[PDB]
Amino acid sequence: GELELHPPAFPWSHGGPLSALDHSSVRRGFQVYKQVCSACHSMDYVAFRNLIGVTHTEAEAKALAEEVEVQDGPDENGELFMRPGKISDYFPKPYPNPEAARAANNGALPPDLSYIVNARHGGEDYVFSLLTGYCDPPAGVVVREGLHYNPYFPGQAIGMAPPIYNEILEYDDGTPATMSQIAKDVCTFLRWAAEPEHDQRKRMGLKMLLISALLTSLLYYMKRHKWSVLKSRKMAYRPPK
Amino acid sequence: NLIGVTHTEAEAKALAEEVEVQDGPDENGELFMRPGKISDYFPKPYPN
Amino acid sequence: GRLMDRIRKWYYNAAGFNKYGLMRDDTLYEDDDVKEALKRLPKDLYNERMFRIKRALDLSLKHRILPKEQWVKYEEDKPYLEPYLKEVIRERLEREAWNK
Amino acid sequence: AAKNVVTQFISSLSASADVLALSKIEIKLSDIPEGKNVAFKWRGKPLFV
Amino acid sequence: GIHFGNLARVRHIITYSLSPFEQRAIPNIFSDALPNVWRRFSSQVFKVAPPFLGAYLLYSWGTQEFERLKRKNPADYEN
Amino acid sequence: ANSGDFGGYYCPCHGSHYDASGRIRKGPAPYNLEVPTYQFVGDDLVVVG
Amino acid sequence: APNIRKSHPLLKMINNSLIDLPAPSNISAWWNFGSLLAVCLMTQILTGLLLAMHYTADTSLAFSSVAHTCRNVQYGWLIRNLHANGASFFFICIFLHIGRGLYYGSYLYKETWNTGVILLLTLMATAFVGYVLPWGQMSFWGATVITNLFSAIPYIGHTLVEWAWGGFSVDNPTLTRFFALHFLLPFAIAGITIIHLTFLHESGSNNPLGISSDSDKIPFHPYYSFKDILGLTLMLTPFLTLALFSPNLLGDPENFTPANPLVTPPHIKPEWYFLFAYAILRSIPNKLGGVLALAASVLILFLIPFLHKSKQRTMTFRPLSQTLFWLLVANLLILTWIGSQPVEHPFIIIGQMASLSYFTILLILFPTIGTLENKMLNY
Amino acid sequence: ELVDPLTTIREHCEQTEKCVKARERLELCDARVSSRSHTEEQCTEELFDFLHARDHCVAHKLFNKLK
Amino acid sequence: ALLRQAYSALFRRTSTFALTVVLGAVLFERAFDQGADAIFEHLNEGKLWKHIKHKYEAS
Ligand code: HEC
Ligand code: HEM
Ligand code: HEM
Ligand SMILES: COC(=O)CNC(=O)CCC/C=C\NC(=O)c1ccc(Cc2ccc(I)cc2)cc1
Ligand SMILES: CCCCCCCCO[C@@H]1O[C@H](CO)[C@@H](O)[C@H](O)[C@H]1O
Ligand SMILES: CCCCCCCCO[C@@H]1O[C@H](CO)[C@@H](O)[C@H](O)[C@H]1O
Ligand code: FES
Repeated sequence: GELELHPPAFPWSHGGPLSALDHSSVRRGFQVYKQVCSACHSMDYVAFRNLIGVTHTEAEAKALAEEVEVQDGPDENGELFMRPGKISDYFPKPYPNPEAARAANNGALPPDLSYIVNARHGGEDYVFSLLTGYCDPPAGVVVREGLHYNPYFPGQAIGMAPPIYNEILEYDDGTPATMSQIAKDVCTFLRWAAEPEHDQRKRMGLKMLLISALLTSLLYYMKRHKWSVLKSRKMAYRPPK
Repeated sequence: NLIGVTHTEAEAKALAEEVEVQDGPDENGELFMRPGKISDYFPKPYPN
Repeated sequence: GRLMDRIRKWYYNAAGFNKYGLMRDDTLYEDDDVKEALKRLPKDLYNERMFRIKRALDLSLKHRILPKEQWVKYEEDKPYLEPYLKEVIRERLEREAWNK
Repeated sequence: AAKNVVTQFISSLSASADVLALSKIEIKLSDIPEGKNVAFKWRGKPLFV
Repeated sequence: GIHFGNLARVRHIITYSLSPFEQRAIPNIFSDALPNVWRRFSSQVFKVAPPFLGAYLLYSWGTQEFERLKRKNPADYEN
Repeated sequence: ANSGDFGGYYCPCHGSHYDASGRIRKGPAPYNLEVPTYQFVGDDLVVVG
Repeated sequence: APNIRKSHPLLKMINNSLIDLPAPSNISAWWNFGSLLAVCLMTQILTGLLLAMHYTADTSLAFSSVAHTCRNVQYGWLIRNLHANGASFFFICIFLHIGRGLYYGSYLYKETWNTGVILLLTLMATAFVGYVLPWGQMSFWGATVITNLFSAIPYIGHTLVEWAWGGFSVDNPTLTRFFALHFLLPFAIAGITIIHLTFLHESGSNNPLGISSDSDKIPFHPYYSFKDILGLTLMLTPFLTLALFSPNLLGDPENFTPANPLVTPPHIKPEWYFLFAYAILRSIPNKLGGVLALAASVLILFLIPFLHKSKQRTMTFRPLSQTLFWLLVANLLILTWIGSQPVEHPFIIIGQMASLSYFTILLILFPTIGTLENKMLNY
Repeated sequence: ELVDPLTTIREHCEQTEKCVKARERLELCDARVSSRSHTEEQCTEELFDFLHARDHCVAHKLFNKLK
Repeated sequence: ALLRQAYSALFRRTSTFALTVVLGAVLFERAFDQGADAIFEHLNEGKLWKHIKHKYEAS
């Protein structure tokens, strides 16, 4: 398919060079990940402790992390045993290895979504449209059995079944679980998940621009000041005659 | 490592085939046992 | 013909080294021959070339040029070195071909 | 002396000894319908069937 | 390592300059500064811009011609 | 695989076009794809070594 | 005796090369890049160590260590950013530092120049290996294509590559030895930089007018030390602005996917500073040709000093050359762009042309315009 | 039963001229192609052109209504 | 005159010049930080965890 459809530019609440993530849309996005994506998509570089001070309280996270049984060990006999989760564990893999996942998704591998937002040309803009944009193949296009059409996805034959539909879950903050409202929140989460610093990164940026403005000017003075001597200088050639 | 030092190439192949090693995962993601190749290290008698 | 002559004049105003008060031969790159030539310059002609440059340099440092009325004019440009140089070169050419 | 110590050190860079034996492959021509291609993790680099 | 003194032979040149504290930070920003910032821009934009503009064009053409060759020509399907 | 002007292959790195025989047809590439010494065994099976 | 700034076998140096150093009273801002490049180097090395203190050169952990470094190390993330981009800012600076030299013919200071070239060559190589450490998809496929370049040489070809990879294909041994390389090379740059500068100090700096400057020189300090601290902050602003406000602008995202020796990505582009090369290698449709064209595309710098025909040193006074110079610059800008584009029409032909024109402006149009010019001054 | 501001505005936009103009071009492509077998043509292009104009529009408003 | 008093008791003695940049910077930091933090927490009202905090911080 020598041709491809590129996505548009939604005005994410945090798009601006001074705009922090929407720490609420993130808490939600998460829920969306935890209650929907975390059944096929791994999040290996994120962990429950990361949530603290960002979207959840310490107490919440503990409980959050305890809703899962992890594999620790060996014990004293040398047996691997299950145990409740601690804030120090990372988000659980839905499969034991890519070989497995593939087999449970028709040979297709649902990629870990930690850095996904930064690994696809378009970022949260693309991830949004893929989620929402699912539709019927136009005239003359036959999508292999097991694959669904999606104009936004390269090749238009995506192995991912449309993951969201109104009310598919229900936010605890009382928010209209419309398809997009979710896709907006989950895409917003992915961002945080992909570069948690984001906030502190832009805050510094500001500070930098401010010092950098002041300091650059202050030096434009001291450079000229000293140089003045050579710029104002005047010379004359006075031979003997 | 035995080859060229204490045993012939042939012998080692056989020697190493006297053991079943744990390779994998396969196509479904299951670990499966398979005969030993000269490239395996001597087997641990315990898992840890 | 009178083409190369109306061409040269253009190029001359084009290079624009006059804007700095520098004669044609003030801007010459100083290889070994030039160096030699410059040493043969009559006391004054040299002290004069000197000023012109130390003045041009002072300009380039200030980022300014000479007011229109002080620029060198294509026909008033004195080739004070060209002769001394062609001699150095002529001289050298000899030593070289003679060493065979 | 010099020639041998350089030789020595220089082959330190070339392939190791833990560079495997090779040759192994299981394939069901049936899993591949007509007109398609598939990648197999073979001896280091891909293998098209 | 000393270069100051052995440089060149200069004769009859007088120079006067003033302490920095006696003169201005940056003077005549308008009666002298800008009007020169311009001159420069003027004299040089005609040697520089040309080829740059020349590129710009070529870039757009190449790009526009490529995106054009991606579209489909009906004359292949009106049969 | 499944791209190019020769219904076979294409290498996006510097644009070499390979056909269904893996033979090099267009691009900077200079030699045809290496072929492994292999053999068939049954109805729908096959192995190399 | 007298002062302890000219007789101390150490202090004398910082004073003999950084304070009393005689400098043309008129060098511009295109002379600043010198220092910046230096500050650039020393700076990369710092972020570099800091980083190396958390990386782990081994295919099965390379990628993850870089992420852990970003996510778990205090300010780690920032520290990467500065390093990752410093590289660019570096290449940028070096690029002007080279153009500055071309325009004002600093290349007449042969030794000071040739070293420069070597320096470039090393920086180029250096960045190459660094880029592979994060073991991403590009990292890999880059490491796989670039090294493969030597396989163009006949006989010792295929064989030379083996050392490189340390195997029969890119794997761990490659990664780890690259990390060694990367850790080491910078220092070599810092070393040659010393020769570079040391050669320059026999002749003094060149200058915009292209004529003797003995007639008036000034102490590096405080004239240029101040001019430079400013220059540094004027360039530092954008570079920080990117690494703080748009970290990934210059960076390909495909490299956020762990290397897969089984799938070469569809949209493959090297980082910007290698595009022009890339374009040329892709312009000639022949393994060897492309390599050779490439090899010369940079190795040509060694010739610039013998392709000088003008009786004057700088272009300041040679409008013709000037236009040809800017034509060359732009010519380069294109080649880069072309590298950013896939192998298809019109691009292929455009690439092919631009290359021809690049090589031609350097090998024939400059020496030719240069001569002509002289005759128009009547020399 | 609630309404996803998306499908509501996806409607509204399909009215903009740009949309219809392309919407029609497709309608037509779809027709000639669906009613003919031993072809080659595909109505992807036409479709994109559509989705492109449509969604672009959706993009300007959608987020106003989302929380 | 402030500048004079300045030049006399500060910028003159190289010893006190320094002593100023120190006690000086100090204040600058303390102050600057506050501002930027404020200019920032303000441009992002109700989006920072510091703002959402009370909806779960059982207190
Ligand atoms: C039913 C398993 C399943 C669930 C649950 C699921 N996905 Fe996926 N997803 C997949 C599969 C399969 C692919 C791989 C598609 C391919 O490469 O053919 C995939 C791929 C992706 C991709 C893009 C891959 C690419 O190459 O562009 C993204 C982005 C993604 N999923 C996001 C999500 C989000 C967000 C959710 C949760 C709100 C979600 N998925 C839930 C199965 C699922
Ligand atoms: C790490 C590499 C390099 C560093 C840090 C470096 C640094 C410097 C410094 C400090 C200067 C003196 C100030 C100046 O003129 O800018 C200098 C001068 C010079 N460098 Fe480099 N350089 C590097 C690479 C190069 C390269 C790649 C070239 C070109 C092949 C080069 C050619 C020169 C020349 C010609 C000069 C003379 C300056 C003049 O014309 O007065 N340098 N360099
Ligand atoms: C010579 C100047 C240097 C240049 C031009 C440079 C450039 C780079 C490049 C291109 C990368 C890949 C960056 C990325 O992942 O996007 C990198 C990675 C790395 N470099 Fe350097 N580097 C330099 C010096 C060094 C030094 C001196 C060290 C320390 C010995 C170092 C340590 C590292 C480490 C740890 C990485 C891997 C982690 C990472 O990718 O962030 N580098 N460097
Ligand atoms: C910063 O590292 C990179 O950009 C490397 N990564 C890539 O190139 C990613 C894509 C890999 C595919 C093709 N690359 C090339 O054809 C390519 C060709 C020449 C060069 C310049 C270069 C040569 C030797 C040497 I030694 C160094 C450079 C660089 C890249
Ligand atoms: C009493 C000493 C306490 C030291 C605590 C170190 C914790 C660092 O706390 C820092 O505070 C900053 C506030 O501007 C945030 O922006 C940073 O993200 C955070 O890491
Ligand atoms: C000054 C002392 C120099 C020491 C030189 C000794 C060179 C070692 O010689 C080595 O001997 C081995 C055994 O046969 C061979 O296998 C190696 O190929 C050979 O390089
Ligand atoms: S490696 Fe395939 S085209 Fe170059």
